[PDB]
Amino acid sequence: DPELLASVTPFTVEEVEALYELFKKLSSSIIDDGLIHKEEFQLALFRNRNRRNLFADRIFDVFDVKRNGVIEFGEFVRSLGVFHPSAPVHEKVKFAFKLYDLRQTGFIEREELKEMVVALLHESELVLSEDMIEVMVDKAFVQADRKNDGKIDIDEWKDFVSLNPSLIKNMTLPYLKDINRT
Amino acid sequence: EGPLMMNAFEMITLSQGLNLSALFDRRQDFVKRQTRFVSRREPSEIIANIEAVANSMGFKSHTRNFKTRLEGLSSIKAGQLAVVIEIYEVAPSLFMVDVRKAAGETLEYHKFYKKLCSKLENIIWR
Ligand SMILES: [Ca+2]
Ligand SMILES: [Ca+2]
Repeated sequence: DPELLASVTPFTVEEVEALYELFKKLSSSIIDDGLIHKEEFQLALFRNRNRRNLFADRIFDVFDVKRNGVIEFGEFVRSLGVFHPSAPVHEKVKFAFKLYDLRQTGFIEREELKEMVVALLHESELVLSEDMIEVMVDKAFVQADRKNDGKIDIDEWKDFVSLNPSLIKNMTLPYLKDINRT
Repeated sequence: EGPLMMNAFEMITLSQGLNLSALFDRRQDFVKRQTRFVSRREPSEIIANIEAVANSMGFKSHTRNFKTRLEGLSSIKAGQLAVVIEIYEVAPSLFMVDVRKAAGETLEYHKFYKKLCSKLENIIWR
């Protein structure tokens, strides 16, 4: 299984086994069941098991490939493989796209961008007017929406990111190479 | 010349929800405070004000391009805080000031940020 996992991901056997040590920590913090549930995930990211956040919900949801409400070790390793420095960049691009498509519409809707921008402000404890938020949403959206049709599609997103590669900066954990030593 | 442009998609990458570095922490005893604010004042003026307050608080400051590096001059280790501050234009008259800890103790950092903001309450926007 560590050998099977290592063969479907950029990780080696020794790396998968190192990640298992981490998973054991993350998955045992509230209910020790070899699974990570929403509250255990909020605890690992925020050090507050009760802190709700749109982006963490989106990450959690994408990690949960089995759509069963939890992250098993297999789900955990397969998804983290995408954050490896050596994962193909197009996988990184499509993972971010999936995160931002809040309600699985197949596009990044304009109101989905807006909801994200509001959540970011809320998260940061910043207070801005509706008009100001609109200017911010509009500038980004008109630029990504190449074809001028009112939605953002995968190919438009791919081109947008090719023009600003730092948009997927979060999509690399540049020390998934140094996990053995950790 | 001005601060780097940060469009809405760039801004959202700031979220603690999207950055999974925290899962790899070994020791974390404390909860992250939000250390960011927005302002409408001219960027060069934001910088000068941040430099002035920091100097009076016992920090050595070095600015390159709307990015400032602050180092504590205290002779006592807990006070040897390192901090980086960058300004980004998020909208034509709206600038975000993002404050980050480069080194030092979290609780000392939080104390610092609180004190900084109380000295700068004028430049901070609603
Ligand atoms: Ca669990
Ligand atoms: Ca489009």
